[PDB]
Amino acid sequence: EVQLQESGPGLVAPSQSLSITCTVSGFSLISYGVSWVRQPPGKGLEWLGVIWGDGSTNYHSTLISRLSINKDNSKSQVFLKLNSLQTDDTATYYCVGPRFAYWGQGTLVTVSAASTKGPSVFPLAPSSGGTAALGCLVKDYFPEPVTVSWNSGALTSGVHTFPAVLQSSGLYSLSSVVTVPSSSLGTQTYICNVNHKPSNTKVDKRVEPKS
Amino acid sequence: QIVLTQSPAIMSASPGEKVTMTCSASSSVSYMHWYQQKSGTSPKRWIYDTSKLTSGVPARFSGSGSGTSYSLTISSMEAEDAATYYCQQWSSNTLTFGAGTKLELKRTVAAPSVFIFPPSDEQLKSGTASVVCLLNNFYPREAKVQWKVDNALQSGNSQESVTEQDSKDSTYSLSSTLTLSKADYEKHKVYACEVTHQGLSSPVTKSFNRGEC
Repeated sequence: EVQLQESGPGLVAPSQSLSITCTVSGFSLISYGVSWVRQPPGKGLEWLGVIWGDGSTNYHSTLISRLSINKDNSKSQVFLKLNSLQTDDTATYYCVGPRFAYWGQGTLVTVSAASTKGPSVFPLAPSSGGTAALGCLVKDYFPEPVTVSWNSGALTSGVHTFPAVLQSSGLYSLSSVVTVPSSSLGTQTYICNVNHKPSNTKVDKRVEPKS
Repeated sequence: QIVLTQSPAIMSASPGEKVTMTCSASSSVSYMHWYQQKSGTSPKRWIYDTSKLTSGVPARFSGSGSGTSYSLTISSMEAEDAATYYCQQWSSNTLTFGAGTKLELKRTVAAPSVFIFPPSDEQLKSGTASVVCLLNNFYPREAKVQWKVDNALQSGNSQESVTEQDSKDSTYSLSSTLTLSKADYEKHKVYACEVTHQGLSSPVTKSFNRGEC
């Protein structure tokens, strides 16, 4: 099927230019245009621009002075470049294929002079036919985002992964929990799989009742 | 440069209610499109060319309008319909979006199930202390959490966040973290999170005693 995949830096310093690649498949870049859209955290959608089949480009008037879009048809790749960066350019960036019907998964780019930092993962152990809760705390990482699954995606029912909070230190913290039957705490294994792509930091943390 | 104004900004509908949201443009538009977005996912093309449904969209959705006036209607609200809806136009060089309508499922009251988690020995060995309080599967969204340490009210040293409404049971969950130094944690005994919510006749306190295994 038609697929669009973004590759982006995650963290970029405001002294740099933001550069994102979108690799497409399933349609002709020579025939169809590709657009870029962004969404700041907690806010709405903003169209940035488009590159058409023949290479012509259109940009949003408010940002026309900062944006540049080009492409390589032979590689089925589209390139976005955003200049004059500020912290308020932090957003999820999407490439969007024909008819605006196929969207990439989106890549969260953070504009900051701070440094990348991978998280520590701590267990939230179930307390000592009854429902029990367990989880993990993903503490002190930068920038967003972190993803969390349980038992390598085998456990989805009852899972709640919460929005991250920004601590006073400038680092984020996130929790993920799951509720299970209390009768399973002694016989099932519970593992939270944490991925912090901006730092290529991955952790698998087993959570068990405290001894 | 065509501005799209969506109304209402936020609405809640009970199961089976007819829902209508509106999108008005500053200039005439030939076609209006609508996208649905749920927590942590790309927007999905939902209605296009004003009144056409993308494959897989339930037939209770419909779209209508002309000129500067458009609308999206759900004949009978369902839990899976809770989401943010954005109108979108491209009748000029610059594509624009509305600011969105956030649609919630109005269900019965559900009291939170409350759980408290001490800092792990791993964290303590690493040199920090976090206490976590979970309020699970409650409705409506409004809820208050108060942290107490040896009956001292904690103010300004906790943070909290809330999930989006569950697509199945239409509830919310909330996680709150109290941050202490290891020395502070180790010099106090009783850790409590007290929860106020419409589903509770009186605030409920979940607590633990540090050191008690």
